[PDB]
Amino acid sequence: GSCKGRCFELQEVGPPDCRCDNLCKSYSSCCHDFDELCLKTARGWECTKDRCGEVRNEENACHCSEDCLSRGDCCTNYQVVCKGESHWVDDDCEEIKVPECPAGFVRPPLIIFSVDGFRASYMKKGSKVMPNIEKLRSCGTHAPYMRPVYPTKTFPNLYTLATGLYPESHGIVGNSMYDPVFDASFHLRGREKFNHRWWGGQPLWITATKQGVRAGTFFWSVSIPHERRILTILQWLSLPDNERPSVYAFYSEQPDFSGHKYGPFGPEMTNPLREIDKTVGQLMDGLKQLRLHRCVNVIFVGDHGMEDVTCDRTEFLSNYLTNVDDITLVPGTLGRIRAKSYDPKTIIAALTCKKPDQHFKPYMKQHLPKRLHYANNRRIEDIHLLVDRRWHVARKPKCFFQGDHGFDNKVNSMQTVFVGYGPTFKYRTKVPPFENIELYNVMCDLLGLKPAPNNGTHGSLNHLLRTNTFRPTMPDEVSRPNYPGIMYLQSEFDLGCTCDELNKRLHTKGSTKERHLLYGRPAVLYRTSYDILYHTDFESGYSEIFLMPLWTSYTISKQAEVSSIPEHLTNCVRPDVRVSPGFSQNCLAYKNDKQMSYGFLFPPYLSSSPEAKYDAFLVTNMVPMYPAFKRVWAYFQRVLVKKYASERNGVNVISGPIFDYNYDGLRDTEDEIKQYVEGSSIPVPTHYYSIITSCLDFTQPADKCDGPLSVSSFILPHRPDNDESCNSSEDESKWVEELMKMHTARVRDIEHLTGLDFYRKTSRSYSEILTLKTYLHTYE
Ligand SMILES: *[C@@H]1O[C@H](CO)[C@@H](O[C@@H]2O[C@H](CO)[C@@H](O[C@@H]3O[C@H](CO[C@H]4O[C@H](CO)[C@@H](O)[C@H](O)[C@@H]4O)[C@@H](O)[C@H](O)[C@@H]3O)[C@H](O)[C@H]2NC(C)=O)[C@H](O)[C@H]1NC(C)=O
Ligand SMILES: CN(c1nc(-c2ccc(F)cc2)cs1)c1c(CCNC(=O)c2ccc3[nH]c(=O)oc3c2)nc2ccc(C3CCN(S(C)(=O)=O)CC3)nn12
Ligand SMILES: [Ca+2]
Ligand SMILES: [Zn+2]
Ligand SMILES: [Zn+2]
Repeated sequence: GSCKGRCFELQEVGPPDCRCDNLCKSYSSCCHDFDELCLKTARGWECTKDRCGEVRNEENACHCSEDCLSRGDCCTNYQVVCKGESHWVDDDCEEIKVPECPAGFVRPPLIIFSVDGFRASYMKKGSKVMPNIEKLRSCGTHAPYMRPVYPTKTFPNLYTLATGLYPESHGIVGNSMYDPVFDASFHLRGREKFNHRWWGGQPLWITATKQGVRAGTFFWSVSIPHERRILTILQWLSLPDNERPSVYAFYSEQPDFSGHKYGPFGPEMTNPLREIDKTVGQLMDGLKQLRLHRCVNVIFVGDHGMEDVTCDRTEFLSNYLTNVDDITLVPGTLGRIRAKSYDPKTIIAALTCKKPDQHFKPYMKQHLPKRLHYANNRRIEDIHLLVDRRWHVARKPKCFFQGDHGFDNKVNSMQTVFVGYGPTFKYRTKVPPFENIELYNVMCDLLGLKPAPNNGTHGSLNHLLRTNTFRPTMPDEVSRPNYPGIMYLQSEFDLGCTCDELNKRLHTKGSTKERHLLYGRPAVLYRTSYDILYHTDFESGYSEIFLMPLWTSYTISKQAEVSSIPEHLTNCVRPDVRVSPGFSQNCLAYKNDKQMSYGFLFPPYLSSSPEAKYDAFLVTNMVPMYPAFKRVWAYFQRVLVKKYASERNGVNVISGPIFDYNYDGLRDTEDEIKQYVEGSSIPVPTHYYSIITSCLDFTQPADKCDGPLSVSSFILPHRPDNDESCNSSEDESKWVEELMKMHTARVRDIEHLTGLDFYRKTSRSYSEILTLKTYLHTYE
């Protein structure tokens, strides 16, 4: 019943046996002598000239003896003080082309150094405040920042780091949660969070174990000091090959904790940060003693950022809801609302655009921006509040706290850090910002593990690594397009559409692709049947199942001209002579549908001539749109496409419908579609997307780009009102573009939602294209 020889053992035991592992305290299950033998502090964590060559005294926190290296329990500065060696930080960056490991090491180990609440902008503090972290960043591979998941809270983000999955898929949807199946709640404080039932997916430590790669315990009882956590990792690395883990995690509650008290603005954040840097230097000094500093891959990574949030900036739901004791609220930098043991429609309405200075917005979770991927889990309440940065929402009525996090993950203040350092990482390399969902695959790559299915795009971060085992390959196209000729007469069509001889070579099976499909046809990766339709100004992939385009592709040059829709073509809808009446929409559906109207994917505002404009009124270019949404879409088409073309030296636009009625972020099947236009087989999209591509080199036009591409995309909610936009009663120039920015999207998001694969034909490497597809334009 003792921890003698068992401190931070990788075994777990009992009862009636008592434990000595990293989490024995959190279960109050340690042996009588744990704190004595395992949580030692005597003589601190640094050697002194005095202690060099001491006979081992087991009561010291760490040792300065000749045997200390054999056990890996030296003070981290032992060789510096007692062998005339240099601190790691004081050594010059030297490139590590190959892993340089002690005898018996079969792979380079991975150490994940996770820091809680470490905002990206903290890195600017410099080698003055943080020399060790600055060396890792400079010598190794780093990003300017790493995007967390939503909500930007510890437990969702740390588990996303571990699994490569969105909170909705791994299950840890918040620091606080209620699961209606368990009829139980998850809390930061308590033992409940230790129950495995909450934790889905497959975290790295499990992935590694299943594939015969031993893992260190990632979790550390809060009582264990950081120096001890580092020393434990170093002792573990000192173990024989058949006991030694290949993957380790250190975790620090800082600088988060100080961020809460001080805020990210505090000049007093420097001390916390300097502590962290010290811990890093201890780790690197430690590795250097053990001859592991050119062997181990080190990842320095945060879980989220920190914002200035004071208790005076608090919205109270009681000031909006007159029935506030009928609801439970997960409060703070977000809101999640639920009935206590109640009508969500009147709740939302009562929370919508009530006050000028309203610092939150209510959403049914399916209406939240799709980039957040925050809906598909029974643990996520139907009603959600997006709270403005710097604010809080509480249920009912100086501060102790001055900082917090949890906000929308595109907010600057929420951004966090990534540094990769070691033989497998690149030397002195800066990489673009990326999302934390991508890291799991990398960590698997760094350990030679086959990753479990996750939300990362494997390959999109190959550019971080000197050597990558994984080679991404484009998916095979499943459905082939038809390329139909003019194979129907006008008189054959009876659609119910009003619209006021010519030599017919019109549906130009030529020139179009070259000027309107710049990056290849989208591959359809599901089994369906569709037709490629050509026109002077646009090309489309028309679905015969959904009776509208899956994608509409067109290029608008810098100097493109914008025209209006004439009075005589306002209600013009024309039949296509390449597609049968049966596989066409009809106007009667819309004239019968009191709520639903129609718009066009290719805009009639950007036709290249009066003649070409008639093709924009084809029934095959038509899609169901609520009047409310047409305000948005029309403004996009008439004003904003032109503006983007003007700013970016031409744009290629790929627009289309999205069906996600079950809000799983994935292309609906026909069966999952829950709304059609009245009395028709024509489905109503939940969203409309556009992918706006151009040359990164803006001195080259979009259609004549010889190099990297620039992308911006959105997934607009197809809503019957504009209640989401509080200034929607004003001119569209005052609110539409802001709505679109809120609903910015990765191409990869659109791919999940459509089952299309974009950018198949380019001059760029496929891994670069994966990077392009993972890009998110944030407007922050
Ligand atoms: C983010 O990545 C997630 C993981 O790849 C994606 O979730 C997966 O989504 C698919 C399709 O909806 C599901 O596939 C079905 O799986 C069932 C049962 O097998 C799996 O069951 C559990 C579910 O928790 C899973 O964890 C196990 O690994 C099992 O393999 C099959 O019977 C069906 O035929 C079908 O294949 C996956 O279950 C699901 N996995 C997880 C872990 O969520 C998610 O779609 C991605 N999100 C986006 C937006 O792309
Ligand atoms: C989730 N988590 C931890 N994750 C890692 C980790 C993950 C991936 C990496 F690449 C590196 C490291 C290490 S520890 C975790 C924690 C962290 C504790 N924080 C807080 O309590 C906290 C900190 C700051 C906050 N600010 C704020 O507003 O709220 C804050 C909260 N604690 C625990 C406890 C238990 C677990 C479980 C994970 C799942 N396993 S399982 C079933 O897979 O074996 C069980 C343990 N987990 N955890
Ligand atoms: Ca779906
Ligand atoms: Zn955190
Ligand atoms: Zn915090």
